[PDB]
Order: sequence, then C-alpha cells, then structure tokens
Amino acid sequence: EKEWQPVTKLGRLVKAGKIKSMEEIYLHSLPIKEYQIVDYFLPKLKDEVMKIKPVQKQTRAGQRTRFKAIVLIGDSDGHVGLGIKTSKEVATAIRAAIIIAKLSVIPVRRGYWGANLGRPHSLPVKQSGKCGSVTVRLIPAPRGTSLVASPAVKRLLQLAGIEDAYTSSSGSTKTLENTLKATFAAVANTYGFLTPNLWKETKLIRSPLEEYADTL
Amino acid sequence: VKKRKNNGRNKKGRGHVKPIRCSNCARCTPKDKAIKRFTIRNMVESAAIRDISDASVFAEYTVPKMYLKLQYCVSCAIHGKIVRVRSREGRRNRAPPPRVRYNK
Amino acid sequence: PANLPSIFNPTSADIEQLLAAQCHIGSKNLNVHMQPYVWKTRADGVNIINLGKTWEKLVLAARIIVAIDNPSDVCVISSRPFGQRAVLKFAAHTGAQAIAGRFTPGSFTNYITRSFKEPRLIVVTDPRTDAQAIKEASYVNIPVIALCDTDSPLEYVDVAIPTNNKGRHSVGLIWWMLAREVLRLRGTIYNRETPWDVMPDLYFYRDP
Amino acid sequence: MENDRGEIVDLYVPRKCSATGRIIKAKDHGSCQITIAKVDENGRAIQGENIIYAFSGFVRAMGESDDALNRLAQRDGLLKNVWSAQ
Amino acid sequence: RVRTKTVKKSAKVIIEKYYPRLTLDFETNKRVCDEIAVISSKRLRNKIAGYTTHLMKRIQRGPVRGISFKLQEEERERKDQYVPEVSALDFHQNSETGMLDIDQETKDLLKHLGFDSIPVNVIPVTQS
Amino acid sequence: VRTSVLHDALNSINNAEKMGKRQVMIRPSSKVIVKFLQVMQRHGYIGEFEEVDNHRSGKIVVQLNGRLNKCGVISPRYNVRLAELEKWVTKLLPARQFGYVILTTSAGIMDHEEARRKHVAGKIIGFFY
Amino acid sequence: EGEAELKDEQAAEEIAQTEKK
RNA sequence: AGGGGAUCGAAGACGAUCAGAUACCGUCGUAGUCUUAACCAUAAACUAUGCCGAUUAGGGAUCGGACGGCGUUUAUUUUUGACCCGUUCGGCACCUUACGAUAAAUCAAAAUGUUUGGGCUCCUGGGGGAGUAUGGUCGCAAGGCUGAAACUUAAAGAAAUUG
Ligand SMILES: [Mg+2]
Ligand SMILES: [Mg+2]
Ligand SMILES: [Mg+2]
Ligand SMILES: [Mg+2]
Ligand SMILES: [Mg+2]
Ligand SMILES: [Mg+2]
Ligand SMILES: [Mg+2]
Ligand SMILES: [Mg+2]
Ligand SMILES: [Mg+2]
Ligand SMILES: [Mg+2]
Ligand SMILES: [Mg+2]
Ligand SMILES: [Mg+2]
Ligand SMILES: [Mg+2]
Ligand SMILES: [Mg+2]
Ligand SMILES: [Mg+2]
Ligand SMILES: [Mg+2]
Ligand SMILES: [Mg+2]
Ligand SMILES: [Mg+2]
Ligand SMILES: [Zn+2]
Repeated sequence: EKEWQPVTKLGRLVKAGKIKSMEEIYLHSLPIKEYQIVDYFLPKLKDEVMKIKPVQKQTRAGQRTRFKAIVLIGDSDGHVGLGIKTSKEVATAIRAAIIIAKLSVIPVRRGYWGANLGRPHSLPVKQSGKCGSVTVRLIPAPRGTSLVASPAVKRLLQLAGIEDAYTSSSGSTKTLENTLKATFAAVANTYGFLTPNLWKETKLIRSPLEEYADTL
Repeated sequence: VKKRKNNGRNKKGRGHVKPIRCSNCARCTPKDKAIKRFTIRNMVESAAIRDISDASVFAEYTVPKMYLKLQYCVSCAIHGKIVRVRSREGRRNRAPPPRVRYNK
Repeated sequence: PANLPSIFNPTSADIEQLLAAQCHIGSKNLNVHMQPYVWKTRADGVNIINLGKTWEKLVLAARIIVAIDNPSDVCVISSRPFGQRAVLKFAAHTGAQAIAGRFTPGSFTNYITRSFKEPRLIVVTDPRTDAQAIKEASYVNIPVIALCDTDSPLEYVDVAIPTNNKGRHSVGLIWWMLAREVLRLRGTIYNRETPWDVMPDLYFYRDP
Repeated sequence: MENDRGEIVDLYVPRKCSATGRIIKAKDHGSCQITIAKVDENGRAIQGENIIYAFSGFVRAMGESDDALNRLAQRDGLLKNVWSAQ
Repeated sequence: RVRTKTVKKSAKVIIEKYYPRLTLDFETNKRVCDEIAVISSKRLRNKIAGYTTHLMKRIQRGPVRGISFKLQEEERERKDQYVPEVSALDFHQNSETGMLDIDQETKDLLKHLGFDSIPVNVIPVTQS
Repeated sequence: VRTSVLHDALNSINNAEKMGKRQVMIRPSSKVIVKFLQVMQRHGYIGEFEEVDNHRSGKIVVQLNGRLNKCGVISPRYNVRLAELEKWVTKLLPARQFGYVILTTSAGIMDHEEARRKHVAGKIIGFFY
Repeated sequence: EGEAELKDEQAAEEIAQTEKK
C-alpha cells in the first residue's frame, strides 16, 4: 500500500530516477525481479484473465483440488506478457498471476508490408514458435486486413500492438496453455532476426549498474 | 517401453548363441543371459579344520579347495537372493559390489 | 604494443618463483580447449604449461578487476582447503568479499537468503569443484575468471589462467601475484620496480 | 534500423555479439560485457578509459569464450604471441 | 534421553555470550543461567543447565565446530599472521647448491622465453 | 551416391554458419558452385573464397562473416515462366523487402530481381537470405 | 467450477464478460 | 521313403495333491530327437529402427592390417615373435553432454523440417466383424500367398504423475 523499499540494486536506481526508460534495461538485458519497476515505467497496462481450470490429486482420504489461472497483460503499444500460477484459492491465484505477468513484459518489433508510410502495422518477417506439440506461425499482411486468427491468439496479438497478420496452427491447439506459450515465443523472437538494415555496427557503452553508485 | 538398453541380454554382433541348463530348475536360457557365480571354498568348514589337522599323518597339512561355477535363470536368481531389485537410476551400474574388507 | 608498454615483461625474478612452486606441472588428461596453453608433453608423463602465457593472461585478468568502480563488487570463491586462506588474505589487502567453504546455493538468485550478494565479477579457484558458483553466474549476467589446469571444463569461463590449480604452493603463489598486480595499477605500490613488503608464504595453508 | 521519412521507428536498436555477430536478445541471461582498462606510459591505470567487448550466451555455453577473447584482445594490441591460427 | 532443539539452541547462545562467567561445575552454572535468562519452568532450566556444563567438558580439550566465543575467536586471527623468515619458494639458501632440478624440455622453454641465465640442473625423464 | 554437388556445398555452409564458425571447406568444386557463390558475394553475405587446385576436381574455402540465415537448393529444377515468378517469392522468402531467389536462364544465372530487369525466365535452382 | 465469485469480483477482467439479461 | 534308435520325451498308463485336478509334483513310456535322398516357406525370423551419399562434439577401452620409437625378455639368438608409448584406415560396442529433436520414455541419430525439396523401393488411415466368407493360384497333406461385404459402436490405444 504505502511506499515500497527497493531490495535490489536496480530497484534503488529506478526509485531515484537515474535511468531514462525501460528500453535501457532491455538494451543491456538485465533481469527484473521487482514488479514495482515495470508499472513505474509503463502505466495504463491492461490485464485480462483467460480462464481458470481445476486440477486434482489423489490422496488416501479423497481428492485434493487446486485452481490454476492464466493471465496476460499488455499496453497495445509494443509490450506484452503472460503469467500462470496455481493456488488453493481462486482469488489468491489471480492476484499472484498478475504479478508474474508483469515480470515477463517484453518488447515487440513491428515492420511494414511493402512500402512504408509511417506507423508500422505488421510483423517485419514471418516467425513461428513451438511449445509442446503446438506450433503457431505468423505471416506479415498488407494494410487493410484485420487479424485472421482464433479468438485465443487474436487477443494476445491485439495487446502486443500488431495490427495486420496471417496465422497458421498445427498440433493439438485445444490445450489453451500450450497455445499461448507458443505464440508468446514467436513474438519474442522478432528482435532476434537479423535483417540487412541492422548490419550497421553499434557502439558499446557501459551498463548503468557499473557506472552509477548506489545508495546505502 | 524398453526397460534396459541392452535388453538385459548382452548380445550384439551375432544372431544366435547356444543355451545352457539352469543349475537349480534345469531350465534352458541363453548363456549370455544367465547369472554366473564362481566360488572357491575349502573342503571342510572352518570349525572342522583343527580336528582334521591334528589327526593327519603328514605333520602340517593344507586341506584342498573346491572350485564350482553355478549359473541360474533370472527367475531362480532373485528367489534365492543372488540379486535383487534396484531403483530406476541404480539399474545402470555394472560395477561389482565392494566386498567388505574390515568386517567391523 | 598499441595498448601496453614493455614494462610488463615477466622479469627474471618473477619467473624464478613460478617454476620453484611447481606452477608448470599439469595433469595427464588434456582438454581440447587447453591445447593452446601447452608447451610440450613430457616423455612418459604429464603435459607442461607455458609460463610465458601464464604471465600474459595474469596481467590481463588484473586489468579487468581495476575497471570495477567500487572494489566491494568483486567476489572471490574457494571451496577446497588449499585455497581458503589465500582467498581471505586477497579480500583483506584489496577490497572484496570472500566466500570460503560451503556456497549455500541460491546466493546469487534468491533475494531473501542470508548470504545474498550482487557482484559484478567472479573469481574462482577451480571450475570443477566450484561448479555451483559458475552455474548460478550464468543466470544473472556476470563474467567469470578462473584458475585452470590442463583438464578443466570451460563453460561460462571467459578468462582462464593456466596454472597447477592443485599444488599446495602453486595455488597460494598465483593468488599472491594477482593481488600484487591489482595494487600496482593503482597508486598503492607507486612503482613497478619497488618490491612489496608482504612475504609470499603468507598466502599459504596451515594444517591446524 | 527502420525508417519511413528518414526518422527511426524501431523501439530500440539491439547490440551484437563480438565473437559471432549474433543479435543479443532481451531476457538473454548469460550474456556478459568485458571492460579492460587502459594503462598510461608509466604503468598506472587511466580512469574512465576502457575497451568494451560483448559475448552472447550461445558462445559462452559452448566454452569458446576464452579463445574468442584471445583473438580480439591480440587484434587490439593488448597481448603478445598468445593466439594464432595453426 | 535425547535433548530437543530448544535445549540445544538455547545452550549454544549462552556459551558464546557469557563464556567466562560460568564454569565446569553444574551447581554454579545452575545459578548463572536463571540470572541472565528468562525461563518459565524449573525443569526446563535444569535441562538447559545440564547441557551447557556438558558442552564445556569437551571444550576443555580442543575446540568443537559450531562453537565460537571471543577468547577462542580472538586467538585464531592472532595465529594467522604466522610467517617464516626464509621463504619455502626461495632456494638459494636451501639445498647444498642454489640451483634446482628440472627436466629437459623445461629448459627449452626457458631458452624460448629468453631466461637462459637461470642456474638449474637438468635430469632426463623417461620410463617407457 | 553423389547426385547433387550443389546441395552438398550449400548444406555444409549452412551447418558451419549455424554453429558460429568462420570458414568452410567444400570437397567438389564445379562451375555452378562458383557462379552461385559470386551472386552471394556481391550482396555481402560472404567474403573471399579461394580454390585450391588438385588435379581431380579442386576444393573451395569460403570465409563467413555472419549475416547469413539459410541457403538451400530446390532439387527438381522446375520450369518457371516470367509471369508466375511471384508465386515462388511468396513461398520461400521471409519478406518482400529482402531476400533473393536464384534462377538459371540462357543469359547466365542470376537472382530473381535482375531477371525481371532483363525480362528473362528459365529454371529455378536455389535461394538464399 | 470456479464460477462462485464472478458476480462481484471487480479485481479482474474475464474473456467473455457475462452479460446479464 | 531307407538306415539308426544311448539319452530326453507330445499321445498314453499308473501314484499322490485337491471340494473337483483330464494340470503343476513323481515312476514308466510311443511318434519325435540323429543321418542319407526329396517336400514344406512360416517365427517376438527384433536393433519391434529399409538401402546409397554428405555434413555436425568431447572421451577412454577393444579386434584386424600398416607406419614411427626408448628399453626389457629371449632363442645357433640378429631381422622377426611377446610386452610398453604414439599416429592412422576399417569394424562389434560403450561413457559424458544438449547447441539440436520428440507427447514422453529416451536418441551421435530418432539431429541438420512452418527458415518445410540430395536419389530410390515397400507399408499405414478410429475400434470391432476379420486375416474370417468367397474366387484364383502353389503343396502328397498340414497349410502358404492374394483378400472382401452386410452389420455394430464413442471410444479403444501410447508415455508419464499422485494414490
Ligand atoms: Mg557383420
Ligand atoms: Mg534370431
Ligand atoms: Mg516299402
Ligand atoms: Mg523314419
Ligand atoms: Mg525317460
Ligand atoms: Mg496326459
Ligand atoms: Mg510374418
Ligand atoms: Mg516386422
Ligand atoms: Mg566421436
Ligand atoms: Mg589406451
Ligand atoms: Mg592394432
Ligand atoms: Mg614396430
Ligand atoms: Mg577404432
Ligand atoms: Mg566386429
Ligand atoms: Mg503452408
Ligand atoms: Mg481364402
Ligand atoms: Mg455414454
Ligand atoms: Mg501405460
Ligand atoms: Zn532356475
């Protein structure tokens, strides 16, 4: 409720306003372990729960029931993530799920189909990912078409900021947890593809942690 | 599923091998599959050596040994407690057990 | 010599101590990645390390340490008994924390454990016996410096110093020379020519 | 970097591994930076002057980072006769 | 007759906080404990006193791991500055001659590095 | 038996690059192999290559500099008109902006973009991006 | 069967927000 | 169809066991088990993994051939042979590891596949009915190869987790 005490060195620097934006963290690829960092840089992040499914376990007296919740978040402007956590109580699981989702927020790369006229709307290349017998493929599309996909993966692409795309699915897509995790991996790899316009050499600079001095 | 990589047989590089007779139930099993134990023992048990020793006519005497090679089928091997069930990870360990050399 | 002068040569005195401490004796097993740091294999015996490359890599490792802003961000690790005392003395002379004995896994990953540290660099006596320290370093982006023998895993080991890594005298001497270089690049020793006033046997091990 | 009328539109420009040239992704833990100080004529370490290298997680796991640094360090005149091609 | 963690944990802290104030005698240690501790049971106090007097009996002959007190602690870092007058690495004073023993291909390394003037004795090594 | 020397060269290049190496060796060398490398070189995807000359067939040693994702070969060399050339770029090219499809025509082998300029068609032999 | 508390949650947004007649 | 027929032993006859015991256990015992001259063509005929070619990672053992080397052993003795150290070509296997692959167990191939094309042959399409009916063909016979339909059903099955 009241003001938080940073526990890691990165958290202290964020509280003092010594770093510009979250992309500075992304550039040096530093781990994030405190959910107050993300919402300090990215307000108006929407959250929306997918579904809850019970899970059983057999014991001598009877069967033990727990509840599993799936939650994904995004800002519709290039940031998205999801988290899954199970607990003995429905309400408790949802609260913990939102925290895990914030910790995993990642940026997306959005490009053009053909000619460029500002405000990129689609994926730069075609990318795909696999998570346990489910494969999802994304294809760039011309401006004007909407998102062509199942309701499950259309929501995730909506919150990532991607506007136009083509989709293809394989395997047992009825496993909702596996499908979302495969889509999340495909979008995450957009910045991992080396297009010719990125061939230019970059200058290496020291990380914020090394060149700043923290408080006691 | 395969329970063992070698099929519990130890036969790779050939097609057939002649069987043998089990030493307990007289069953037929391939020679490479049987459990083989080689044993060296004395003619008489350790309590009886003194009685033979002083009843001899050759001053000091050394009782001879006896050499046997017993070999069993697997069904009779683990009922006589020659070998016993191991865990999933402990199955893949073919080093002979370390015989006790101190005996408390 | 675009970025180092000629005053960094080993000199006859420093070498004289190295082969007197059996720092040029390796094991029979030879890793493929350690082939560059091999002079010759002994006839009917072990490999022999190249001391010239030992000095060259030792200076380079020292230059990385000085670049750290505050000395308290450097962490030095040892588990085997032969390296307990040398690590602690290294921590006292310079600025550094020392971890001797058990590592308490979760130190670099869990933020509620008692021994929680956030270092910028890790120095390890032996990669094989300190695998837990190296393994956790791969999770949170820390470069690793380690002392290595002829046979040693080199996963997640950016800088390697070829040394005996198992001798009683060899382990202590290398830690001593590394400490001397760190102070030399700073203003503490004030000169390359002047000798240090601490005796090499201080960085050794005692049975009781 | 992308453009529409000469202005950048990418959210950020990632860095590249020095040994292989692969793009170092975000959340790619296990990728490190190496900073080596610069010494002056009399042997002291100059403060604020250093040489920076970057290695990706993929090359570190293979165990090739030690040899990769030797090639780069010798190229920048930091070492003598320690790395070579057979 | 095994003492639980409450007895053992409480005995550990008493010894290190107040080492000299209590001794090998059980009767005296009984009166030491109740003054410097808050115990709600007489039987619990007796058991705590029984264990702590047992611990120091074995302390009298060599220290034991898991126990640290100021007199034991302060003595340790007094011993850790031990250093001889002649270095073990130094060999000019040692041996009947200053020069030491190496094998053949080590000397070739010295020639390659340029330190030919080092006085050494070379002995061949081969078994085959 | 060896039925496509071009496939062996392209496959060997792809394996070494995927593992992060810098140089490759190719055992058989042919005219089609060299003409394929030259197209890649002019776009910066590779560096220098050298042809050692044994008296049998020669070898090639190519120098890699990253920048290369995949280089494959189409084994049945289909016949492609000029009007249907846009079907292929939709199939086996990651994006419209970059990437090249290699053809063989009566005017020499060339990428799919230069063939449009010269208004020529032929047979398809491979691709790289 | 986690449908007991959806009437008055207001701490999360469901996929198909159940419209009431 | 002849020769041979020690030992084991389908069928068969008895003794026990059992509520029953045409079985497990015990004593006998025919065809068969072996060989010569002709038929049969099926096996969990198994690595449940077709054949040719290229590339991709570390390690120590072992069988066959060649090449290099310090010694020991030994002979009408040298060169050879036995043992020791290293390199290399071709084999039956094994240990570690995952950058990779798979639903998983696990795999140096089951890798180089949504970023999908090196060449070639055979086989499979929910579970039963059914490898059954019928026609043809091969065989002395037992049988082999080829091989349906009517009708019926919402689940059979694989790998792993807790009881
Ligand atoms: Mg064979
Ligand atoms: Mg067979
Ligand atoms: Mg007749
Ligand atoms: Mg007959
Ligand atoms: Mg009989
Ligand atoms: Mg009968
Ligand atoms: Mg069959
Ligand atoms: Mg079969
Ligand atoms: Mg191998
Ligand atoms: Mg060997
Ligand atoms: Mg041989
Ligand atoms: Mg020879
Ligand atoms: Mg071999
Ligand atoms: Mg073989
Ligand atoms: Mg398709
Ligand atoms: Mg029929
Ligand atoms: Mg029903
Ligand atoms: Mg099962
Ligand atoms: Zn038996």
